[PDB]
Amino acid sequence: SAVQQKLAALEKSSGGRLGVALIDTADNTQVLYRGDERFPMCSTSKVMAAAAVLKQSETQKQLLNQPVEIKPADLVNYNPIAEKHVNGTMTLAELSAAALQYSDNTAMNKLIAQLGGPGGVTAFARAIGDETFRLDRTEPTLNTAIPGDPRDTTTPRAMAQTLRQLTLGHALGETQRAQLVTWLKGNTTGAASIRAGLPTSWTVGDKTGSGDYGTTNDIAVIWPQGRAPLVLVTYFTQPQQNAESRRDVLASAARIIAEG
Repeated sequence: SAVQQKLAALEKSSGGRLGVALIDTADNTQVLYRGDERFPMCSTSKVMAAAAVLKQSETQKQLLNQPVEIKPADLVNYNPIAEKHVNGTMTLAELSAAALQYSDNTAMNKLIAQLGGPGGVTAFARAIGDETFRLDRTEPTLNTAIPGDPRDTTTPRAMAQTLRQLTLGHALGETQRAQLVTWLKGNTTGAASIRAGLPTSWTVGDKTGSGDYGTTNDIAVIWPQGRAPLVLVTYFTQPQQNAESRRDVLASAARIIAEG
C-alpha cells in the first residue's frame, strides 16, 4: 500500500529497523510494517506490569492502596519518582503511575516483585491471549536490546492487539481500564514521539521506551476528534550499540499513518 511504501522509505532514511502496527477500531483494519518481527520492548513493557497489578485488584479490592517500602537498595538507574520516597512508602497505585507516567524503573521492579517475578508479568500476557510478549528480566537489564536476543521482546502486531484489549477492550474490569487509560493519558515522556506526529487536537495516551542500540519505542491509544480511537505501536532499533535515540522517527511514522 501507499503507507507501507512511505514507512519503508522512512526506515531506509533512518538506518534502523522500524516496526509499526496500527489498529483502526472503526473497522478493525490493521496496518502493519514488520508487524511480526520481534523488537525489544524496553519501558513499553511497563504497561503490562501495571495492567497485571490492575487485574489483581479486581479481586483484591484494596491492593492499589497497599503501601510498598522504597529502600535505598531498591533504586536502580532511573528512578525520578521513587527517589522522592526513599525510606518511605508508595502505594501500588503510585508505583504504577510512576512506572507509566515517568518511566520510573524502581517502580517497575516493585510491580514485577508484586507479580512474583518476570514470569508473573508474562503470565498475565498469556492470560489475556498474548502468546508473543515475554518479559525475562527486571530493570535495568531488560533494556539491553541486543540484536537477535528474544528476551524482553514482543512484536508490533501483538502489542497493538494487547494494548487495544487493555484500554479499549475488556481484558480489565471497568474501573481498572479507566485507571489505565487515565494513567496513559497523563504520560509525561511522550511529547517528542508519536504525539509529535499527530494533530494537536487528538488526545493520546502512550508509553515510551528506550534502550541500548538506539532503541526508541512508543505505544499509544489515540482518540481522534469525532472518530473511532486508534491503537498505534511504533518500535525502532538500530545497528550500533551506542546509537542515539530517534524519537523523530516515531513522530514521522505517526505522521505517515495519520495521513491515511
